[PDB]
Amino acid sequence: SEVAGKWYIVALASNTDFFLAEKGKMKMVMARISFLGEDELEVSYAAPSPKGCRKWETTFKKEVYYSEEAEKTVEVLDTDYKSYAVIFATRVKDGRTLHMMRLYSRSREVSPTAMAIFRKLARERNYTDEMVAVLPSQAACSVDEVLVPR
Repeated sequence: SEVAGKWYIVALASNTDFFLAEKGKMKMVMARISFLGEDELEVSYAAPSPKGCRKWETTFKKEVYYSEEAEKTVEVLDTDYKSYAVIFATRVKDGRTLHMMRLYSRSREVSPTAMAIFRKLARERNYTDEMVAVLPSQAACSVDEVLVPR
């Protein structure tokens, strides 16, 4: 329950050439998590790009959650439900299975502890150090405020 609200995605791990070639351009992603009932959550994201701030939402349904839109499965590998979480994502895009690990943090300044667990679990899936991006902060791209109709 404590997981609602504002998070940052502060590190990534993957082995694609696309990620490998562009990880140096990547910036911290702002997220907001909102629950519907017991099994469903919607994540709202905001990330810079060379085409401008990109804003989008994904809805996941149940520590494995699934989005049919994005053909995306997410597993929570570790979390204190308060400060950080390590998420492993698997997506199917045009026949192709893509994987990425992400580190969520409540603070844009990631704790040593959280980073250490992320790097440990990354290394267990044979991500190298060249395959981990610690994302520079960005202040120009935010999730929107929520308006709740009366």
